[PDB]
Amino acid sequence: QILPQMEQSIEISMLQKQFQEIKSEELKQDLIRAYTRRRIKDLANQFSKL
Amino acid sequence: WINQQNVNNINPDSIMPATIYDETDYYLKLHEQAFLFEQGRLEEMEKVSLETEEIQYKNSVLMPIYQDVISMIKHLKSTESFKLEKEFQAAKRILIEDCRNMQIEDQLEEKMAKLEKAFNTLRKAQKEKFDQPENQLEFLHEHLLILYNMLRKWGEYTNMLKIPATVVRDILHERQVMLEKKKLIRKQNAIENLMLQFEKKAEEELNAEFHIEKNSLYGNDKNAVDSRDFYKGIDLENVFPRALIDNSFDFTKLSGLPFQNVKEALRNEEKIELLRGEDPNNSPRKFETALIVEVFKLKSQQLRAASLTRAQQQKLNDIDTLLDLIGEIKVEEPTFLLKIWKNF
Amino acid sequence: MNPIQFSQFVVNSITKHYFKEVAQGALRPGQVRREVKSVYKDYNPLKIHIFKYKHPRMLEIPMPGHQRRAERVEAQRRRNREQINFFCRYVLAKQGKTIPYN
Amino acid sequence: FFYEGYVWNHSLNIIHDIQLNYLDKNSNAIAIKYAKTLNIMSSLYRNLTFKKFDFIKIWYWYYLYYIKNIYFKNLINKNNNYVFEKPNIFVFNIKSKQIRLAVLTSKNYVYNLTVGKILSSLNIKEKSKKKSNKGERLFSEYLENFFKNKNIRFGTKKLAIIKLKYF
Amino acid sequence: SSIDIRKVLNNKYRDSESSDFYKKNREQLVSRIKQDMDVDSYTGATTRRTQFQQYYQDQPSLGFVYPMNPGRGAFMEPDCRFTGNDFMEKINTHFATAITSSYQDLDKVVKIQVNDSKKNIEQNLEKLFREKNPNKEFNFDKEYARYLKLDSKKFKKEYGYETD
Amino acid sequence: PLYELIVLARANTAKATTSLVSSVAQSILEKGGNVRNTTILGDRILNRTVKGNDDKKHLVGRYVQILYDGNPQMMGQIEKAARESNEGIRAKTFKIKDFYSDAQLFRRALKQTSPVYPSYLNDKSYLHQLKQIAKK
Amino acid sequence: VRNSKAAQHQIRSRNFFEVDPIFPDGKD
Amino acid sequence: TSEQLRIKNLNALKHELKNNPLFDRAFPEYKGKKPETTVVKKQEELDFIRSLGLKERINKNISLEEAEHQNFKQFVEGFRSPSGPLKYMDHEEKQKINFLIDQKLEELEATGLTREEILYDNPTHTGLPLNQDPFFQYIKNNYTAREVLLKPGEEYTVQKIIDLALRQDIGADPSQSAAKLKNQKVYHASKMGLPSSRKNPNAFDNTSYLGATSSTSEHYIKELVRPDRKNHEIPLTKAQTRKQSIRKINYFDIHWRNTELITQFVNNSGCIKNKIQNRLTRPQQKKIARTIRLSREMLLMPFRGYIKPSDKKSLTTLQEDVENTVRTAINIETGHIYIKGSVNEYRNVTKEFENLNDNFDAKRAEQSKDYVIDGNSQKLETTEELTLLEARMHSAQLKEKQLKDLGVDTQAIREKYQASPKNPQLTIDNILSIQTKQYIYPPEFEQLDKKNQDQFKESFSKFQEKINQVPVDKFASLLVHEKATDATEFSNKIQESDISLQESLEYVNQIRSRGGLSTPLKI
Repeated sequence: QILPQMEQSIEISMLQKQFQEIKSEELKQDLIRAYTRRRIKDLANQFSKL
Repeated sequence: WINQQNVNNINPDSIMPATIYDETDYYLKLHEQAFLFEQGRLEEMEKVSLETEEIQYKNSVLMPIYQDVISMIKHLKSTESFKLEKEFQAAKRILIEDCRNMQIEDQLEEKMAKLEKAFNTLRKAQKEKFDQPENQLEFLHEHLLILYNMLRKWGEYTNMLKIPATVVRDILHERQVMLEKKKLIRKQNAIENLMLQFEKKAEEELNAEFHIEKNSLYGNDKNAVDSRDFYKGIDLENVFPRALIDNSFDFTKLSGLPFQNVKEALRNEEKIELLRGEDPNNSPRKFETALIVEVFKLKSQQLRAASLTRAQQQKLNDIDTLLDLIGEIKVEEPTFLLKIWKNF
Repeated sequence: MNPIQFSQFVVNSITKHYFKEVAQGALRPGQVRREVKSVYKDYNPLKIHIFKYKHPRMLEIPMPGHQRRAERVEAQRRRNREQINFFCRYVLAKQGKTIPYN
Repeated sequence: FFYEGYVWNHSLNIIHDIQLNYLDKNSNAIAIKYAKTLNIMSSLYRNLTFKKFDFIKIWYWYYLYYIKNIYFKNLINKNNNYVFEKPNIFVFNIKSKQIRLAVLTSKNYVYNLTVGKILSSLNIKEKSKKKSNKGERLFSEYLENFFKNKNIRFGTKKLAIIKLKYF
Repeated sequence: SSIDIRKVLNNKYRDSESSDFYKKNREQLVSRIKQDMDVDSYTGATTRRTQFQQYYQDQPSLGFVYPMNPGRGAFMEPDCRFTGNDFMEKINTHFATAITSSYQDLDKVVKIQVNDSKKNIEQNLEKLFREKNPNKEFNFDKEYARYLKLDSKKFKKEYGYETD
Repeated sequence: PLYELIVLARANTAKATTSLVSSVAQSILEKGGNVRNTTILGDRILNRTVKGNDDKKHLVGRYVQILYDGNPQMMGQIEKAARESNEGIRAKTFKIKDFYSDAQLFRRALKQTSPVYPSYLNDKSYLHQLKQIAKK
Repeated sequence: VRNSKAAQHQIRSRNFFEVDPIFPDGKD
Repeated sequence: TSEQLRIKNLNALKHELKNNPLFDRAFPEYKGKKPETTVVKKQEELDFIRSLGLKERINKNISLEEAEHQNFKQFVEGFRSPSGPLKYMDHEEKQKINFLIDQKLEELEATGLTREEILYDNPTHTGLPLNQDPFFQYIKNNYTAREVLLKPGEEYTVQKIIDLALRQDIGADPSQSAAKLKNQKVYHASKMGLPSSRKNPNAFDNTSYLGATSSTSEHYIKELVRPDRKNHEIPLTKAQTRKQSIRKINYFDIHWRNTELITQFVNNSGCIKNKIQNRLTRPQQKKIARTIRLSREMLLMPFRGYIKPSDKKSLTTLQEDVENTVRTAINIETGHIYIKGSVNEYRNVTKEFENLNDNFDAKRAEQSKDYVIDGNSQKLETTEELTLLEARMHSAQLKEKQLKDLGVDTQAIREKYQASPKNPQLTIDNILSIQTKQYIYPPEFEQLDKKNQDQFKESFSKFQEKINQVPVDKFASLLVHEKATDATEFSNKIQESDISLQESLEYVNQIRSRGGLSTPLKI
């Protein structure tokens, strides 16, 4: 419970700052969709466990 | 067609030329394939035709050569004349896009006519620099060494192609033999954990037993030099000369040749000529010529009448050697070479 | 039995019959049945008389005339199946329902 | 002593005298030993001649390289190296409702193996080999003991060509 | 925006010809264009490949070679001897002359590289015997037999490198 | 009319085939008829054993063409000749019309220009005239 | 030949008509 | 700026010598001023945010012949080239090349043709005109996009850029958003029926060209985990499955002597398929069944056993059976060989025919008839390009005199090493004299008639004048064409002009001043 709620507040604020300097809407929507892939693998490991 | 006349006078060449069973390795492949077809095995039958394991070894020899033959050609094509024609076209695109943007295009035909006139003033004016004995000789001394370096690489590229796979297979016996010599010198001196041991055995055995020569690909793991860590805390100004670095990045000039001099080139053929011929005189290798070797010799005969310095006479004596060498250098498959002259 | 007869056994095997050669020396489990069933599929079971049944009293042979009408009937039985193979799939894709593996 | 010696007769000029006989296909302990020697014969001739093709154009080198590949690659299967050994064969009949198996050993001997010969030893009814709910399994047990004897007739490098006739 | 006039003025509305829809009348137009031009100047040479959903389409521009040399016949003409033990008869024809003439030729090349450099051969060996046998005699023709009769192991220890 | 002939031929040197053709070519002309070409398809491994005239097994075979214009009553005796010969094993006849079409010709016409062939056979004036007659 | 395809010259390259586009971009 | 040039070149090597694992092939100009040097990668943890902007090392299965040319292209291609790598390339030279591209792209749009037609002379399908193709237009109008896929250590040429335009060989999207899909098979465009057919899930996908498209839940659920729910898709009617999967074949390419086609319609076991599994109509499935049942009987193709690649080899004359063994195929980009079966090796029979010369003098070539360097020539030489040979002949005849003036016995060598065109059958007695007689020489200039001596002289006189008119710079290019007897470059002609040089350069450099190009000319 406590880790991801602490992580998402971090993992997003580290990105919103990064989206600020950018003004294109192509990169913005690709980093998010890359962030999901890198976060879905986190769940793939959990289901491998018991 | 066969009359009653030519029933008995049938030439076998019209049916079966001599060249196949004499000048070609075709019937050989059938004899291996059928020899094994009776034995039952079928995988090897394919390999006689494909010969994958042998050709892959061959490409490792061919590619680094052919990687080098290109870069010489581009310098042979980067002369002042071609660079002009590249810029002849660049001017045209700049005329029109100005006539477009300025909306003045009716005037173009009167202007484009002036353009082509101007370059013909330049092209003739380009000769008047190269018509000099001074500038003429300086071009040849560099332009030809690049060529002579190329043609001998071309020989290496052509010799390696001719080599049949039977010859290639024997190296892959040597490599199997040379390792075991290097082994005996040394040997004299839960289910998942089992699975891992198979890999490390596979990885190490493969890399040594791998049937292809070392290239830019593999060999980088051996040297323990670590070029980065070697330089940490170094001022490279002191180590490397300030003049080398500047001419290095002068990419228009090629550098790193094997033979940068005439005398080094002559050492090459002499080491070659002894193996080939018991007599370095009267060899049939000398009769070969071109038009281009012989025309420019006549020009060397006309300049040598004119006044010159000592060095310029020494350049004639350098160039006139390279002329005679090139005509004697056997060549091969210019049809395959035409395209390579065009593409690059 | 003889080495001369060996080659005559292998040559006859290639041309008239099927043939493999394993590289690793051993036989993977279930390698036989798959390689057999591939032939059972290439040959139509639905046209060869042996491949319908095992028991010989079903493999007893009628008249040809009595057999042609059987082909008409069984052919029609398939068409009813081939449609319901399409129907139930068609419906499930409309209801959008799912079958959990677990 | 090739250093001090000038032109001399080669010891291998004798071979022109003897009628060389074509080698049979079943010998491969010998074929391999040509290659080990001849690969040395050419290795120096290449490293010295720098792999140049002009020295290979003459016929007998090219004729020889094509002969390495044959005497080098085993003429018997890859799986053997020494000498021919008559691979074994296994043959199942299936149109027999009874299970069967016939062997062609590496020697001339032949096995006739059936469910009955096992069940002849055990004095059971005439009906069980058809259902074979035991005969299927007694056969599987019979095969295990059939190899524990470690018979010679199979061969050192044991081979097999399994076959299935009917459906 | 993104719009010019010259594209409008240079345009001229017309009616459709057969080329726009009908292949044969169109392909007759295409061939009349390709005669003058050469694709390889625009693209060099390559695997001219184009890829639809999962479908490719190839017409590479390569360089073809046909290497041929009269020695490559190997006397292997088809004479019914493709297989059977009659095959190996076809190999053992020249299997005598081919061996012998080879062994003739190493002895030519080896001797020529030894005759031309006997001096260095004499000098390079003696320098090594000194480090092994300092301040002593060196009978070349006698000690040269120890360069050979040694086994591969002992040859390494004295000489530092291995050959046979 | 024009009938194409095909043969299984035991692969031998060029002499055995020329003997085979020269025998067949006279068997036709002895009766009447012509012969339009004599060519060769290719040697390959055969999928199945074959008995020749030697009561011998074979797995390698040579295909041949013998195009001829002749009677339909004559073809049968020609099939026997090949099947009776020593080089030939099997035979069969055909009837065709793609002969003297485009693709059956241009491949046959650029046949001379193959690098595998020699050069003394290449007569370039032949192809030049062969073009100018083969044009629409 | 390994890759054979018949020239269906009856087929016409340009559609003489319009259609609702299948795979549009945006929502215009 | 001269001070800056050093600040660049000094720091340039710092960038290279840290990042190039292959500096020796890059700058082999010096070897002893440094050891043999490489660069080594090391494992690293990764920030959970910053690495999102990274890209993958590979999307595909790469063969060995590609890896060398890719690493070579990565580092050494530009370091050895004249213009240099794209990294340290000036704006002016990049701008010059950019005009020549634009001058070529519009010539293609001027035709109104499509992409596939320009490349292919018997195209299966035809796509878009280039006025409408977005990719081609995107390249034409933006210069930076030309440089993206071109690697930094690569050369910036015209040909490489036009390749992307006329063929979009780009692979998958190696974003960290895409899904790495495993099964991606790529069949030929003749096995297809209607292009509207459903999407093979097993085979290659169009979604891989952009990760933002394959960023759907279905793709992430596929590769990263296992499924738990069976999701049903709508099926097709038995009619619609066929109608999508109809194939059509030329009736004339049906004959039994072409197994490349016929074996496509038989199972692995060797049993004929139905029309449906064959993807065919009724009559075309008849005309093939006759050919199989006939080709089974001529023993090209088996009755009952497994199909073999030897059986897949279509039949034809010895030449196309023999040459295809002798025919080794090489890329001109890359010297490696294509293994047989790994490439479509191409030949238009009709074009080679029509490409021949409609003008020919057989008498004029009788001199050079016996003389030949290559095996045979598929070319029917012109009058001009015949003169080049007769001058090559004159040249080799001159050096025989040059050597004979120094004492060489010319007749002695021509008896030992001269190779006749007609060579009889090879035997144990004939092979040593003929393998020594490999060389092909001209005849003596002495043993000739005057007209045979005149033509070899006059032929030499023509080309001697042209090379005087041709400048000196392109020495080698003439020598490349001089072998293969191409006379185009030899055909040069400069026209007169009344304009002065000052009027010229003042006019040209003025023009170039508008597009950039502050650097004037110097001739």
